[PDB]
Amino acid sequence: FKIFGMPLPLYAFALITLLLSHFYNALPTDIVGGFAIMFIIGAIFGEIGKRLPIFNKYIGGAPVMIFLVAAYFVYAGIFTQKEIDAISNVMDKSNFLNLFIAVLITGAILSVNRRLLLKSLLGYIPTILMGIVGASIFGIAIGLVFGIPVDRIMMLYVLPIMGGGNGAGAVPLSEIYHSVTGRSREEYYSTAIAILTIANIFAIVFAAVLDIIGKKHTWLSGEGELVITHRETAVGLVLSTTCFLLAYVVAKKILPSIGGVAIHYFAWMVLIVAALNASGLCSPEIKAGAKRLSDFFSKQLLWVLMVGVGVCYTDLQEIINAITFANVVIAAIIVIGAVLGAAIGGWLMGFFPIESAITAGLCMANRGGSGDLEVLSACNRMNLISYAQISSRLGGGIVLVIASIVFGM
Amino acid sequence: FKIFGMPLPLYAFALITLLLSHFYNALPTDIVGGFAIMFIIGAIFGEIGKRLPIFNKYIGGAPVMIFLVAAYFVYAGIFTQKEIDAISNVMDKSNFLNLFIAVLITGAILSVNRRLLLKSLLGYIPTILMGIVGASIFGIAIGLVFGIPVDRIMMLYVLPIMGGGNGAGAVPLSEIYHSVTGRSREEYYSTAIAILTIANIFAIVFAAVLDIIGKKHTWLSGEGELVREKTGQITHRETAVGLVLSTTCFLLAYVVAKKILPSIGGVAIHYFAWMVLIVAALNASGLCSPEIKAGAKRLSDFFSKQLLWVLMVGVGVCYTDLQEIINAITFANVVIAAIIVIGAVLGAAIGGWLMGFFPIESAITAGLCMANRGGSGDLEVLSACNRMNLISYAQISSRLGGGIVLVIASIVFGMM
Ligand SMILES: OC[C@H]1O[C@@H](O)[C@H](O)[C@@H](O)[C@@H]1O
Ligand SMILES: OC[C@H]1O[C@@H](O)[C@H](O)[C@@H](O)[C@@H]1O
Repeated sequence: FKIFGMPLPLYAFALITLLLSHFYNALPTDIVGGFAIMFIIGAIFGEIGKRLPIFNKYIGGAPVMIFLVAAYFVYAGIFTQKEIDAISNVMDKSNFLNLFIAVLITGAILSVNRRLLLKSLLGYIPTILMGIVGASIFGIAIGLVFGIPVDRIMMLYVLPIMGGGNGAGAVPLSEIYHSVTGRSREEYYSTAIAILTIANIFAIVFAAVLDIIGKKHTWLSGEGELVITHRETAVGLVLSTTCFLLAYVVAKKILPSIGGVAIHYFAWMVLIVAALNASGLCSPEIKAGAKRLSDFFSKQLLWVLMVGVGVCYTDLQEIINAITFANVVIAAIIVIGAVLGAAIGGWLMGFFPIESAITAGLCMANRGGSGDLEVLSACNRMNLISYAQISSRLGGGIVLVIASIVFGM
Repeated sequence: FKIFGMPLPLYAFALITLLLSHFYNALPTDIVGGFAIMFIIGAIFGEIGKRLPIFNKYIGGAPVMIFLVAAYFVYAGIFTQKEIDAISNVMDKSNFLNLFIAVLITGAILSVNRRLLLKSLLGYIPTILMGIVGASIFGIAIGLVFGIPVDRIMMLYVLPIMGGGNGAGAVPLSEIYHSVTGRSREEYYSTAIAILTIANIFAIVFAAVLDIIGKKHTWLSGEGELVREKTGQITHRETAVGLVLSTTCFLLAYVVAKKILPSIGGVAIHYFAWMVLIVAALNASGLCSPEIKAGAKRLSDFFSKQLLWVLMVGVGVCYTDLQEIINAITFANVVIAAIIVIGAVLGAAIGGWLMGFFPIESAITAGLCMANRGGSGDLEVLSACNRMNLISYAQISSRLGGGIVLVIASIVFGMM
């Protein structure tokens, strides 16, 4: 048998090396050192989670293993500080996370027809709002079951969960909280960041549950649907970065906010890439290159990404500081409110309920971009990255406008 | 026609974006921001270097353009501080340079037969020594033509040039200078780092000259070769496993050169040198199936053919301070340095010819790759003669051959 397309004997060589670097405490805190550890660790736990009987269900087993396992390694101090640093240097300083998402978006968007583009976006945004309504309705419902005043349910539970994640919700929602109340950002942030991560774990769990239910009741699922020389693949990489650059320059210095909403650079990228598709500036050869590149990331490096995601974007200590029976239940139900909210809305709009609940439901309640990858990898619908981003970025910018209003009153 | 396989209209989109990021001064100082700029800049100047007859000869011209051009952009302050930072963050903090070399080495070594491995290394090291001798003989010869005492020619000119580059020569040769003399490291380093970079530019130039001469006089050249069962399939997995092996092998080598076997004897073995022995061992062990062994090759191709232009943009930024060069571009140093390089060329040419290697390739691997700025240099040189597949050999000289210069140094320095 083979591991991660590596035969056992060979994997041993690497697994041995990992441990030599580990116990000798010798590791370069850079790309090389990072991918080295991440590839090996991800490989084993990927396979393990790929074949755990109960633990591996559908396709959403493999990644969730690496993801959760990696977090347990940080919390239990299993990683050394240099190892955490190496991985962190790849995910943040070097910023592999964005690149990864950037590659995906480009590859996913450049593969579809131009005619089909504008058809979706018009019916999608309403679905997102439908999800929020359900997220609020259920939250308040269960909230009063816990004897918790409505305002808090919206300010400390609903809004932050549906928020566009750490940078997009906790970073700015604490800012709006301080601007309107005057109370410390920390007071809010700490509670928000903690609870949103709880829900993020539920989102990833229900993503696999809807997968099972989707393949059990085909009528609800769309089965992954809502509605060449290297040079070609290399050009895909160029377009992935260059498109992200443009979007960045737009959200920072040109068109940071269209109106009362602040448009996150990833949201612009979607409109930039989509525009680039419709412009047909990219030949079908190149448009494939972007697809093929996207595959390489989503199929080879997905395990690696999870090792990084389970390290940086999952502080298990802060979760524990808020894992009172109350928060665990309240948070979960809010997520289910989002599921049913986006399911109903999408069904009415013409989308498949299962995919609608993931893209316009779970992808809202998750920890934004890091979250989307965590969720989408759990339902094996990684090809919906583009949609997931709309909710986390644009749909996140929506939560802010709503937040100011609710916070104000 | 197409700028880096991109039609002119599309390239415009990117080239426009680059300039928007530039003038608005908005750029993420990370991988994404880096590759974005590097890909675009490299693309145009890559094409341009090749297009001009005088500017480019054969396939040699493309990289040297990006390389030199990129340095001129830093010196002339054409790049913004954030842009230099972005590129620097990719090359150093993120350490793309090593990865790149790591991928190459792995792909090059895992492609050859196991029987053929040990045949070369035994005849190579002597050739390196032959190159040094010629590098010293010529240096002293021209040195006395400039009325410069021999000791200095060896301490401030020869040794540092042949040194294993910045980290390997200037960083440690100034250390040996201070241990034996007692005089400041700066005094040495500043002069050494300056002059070695001068020679590094000559090395890259003669690499293309030997290319022309090699294809003009085929008898001297091996056409990419120093020395005179079947893949069934390729999977990304297979290519992906190549990437794993590239990193995991570098890790092991690193753990060996730091905590296990830093120095075999009087020589300190740089981690890259170990990697060569680790990968070579891994080949002979056959732990990797031919499918995987190809994956490493294919991965190597992707870097050496797609990302080579990108690398140069980074190499021309970080590892080429044009201001310190100017601080030592006296007619004297320019000439003395150049001739030392030519001494290395002829030294490694003669030696290799006697050992059984092709003179042209021998002069590049055991000659110019010694006098260059180590690893950054090898890539600069090997891309100039289009013999990128000799990375493995170039590394032996820059790392192991560099560890040799140190032992020699302590003796010469001690002698005073
Ligand atoms: O739903 C239409 C299309 O949208 C794209 O963004 C996704 O990448 C495809 O999987 C999907 O077919
Ligand atoms: O010279 C023998 C072989 O050495 C390897 O390291 C190179 O990658 C090959 O190009 C060459 O054929």
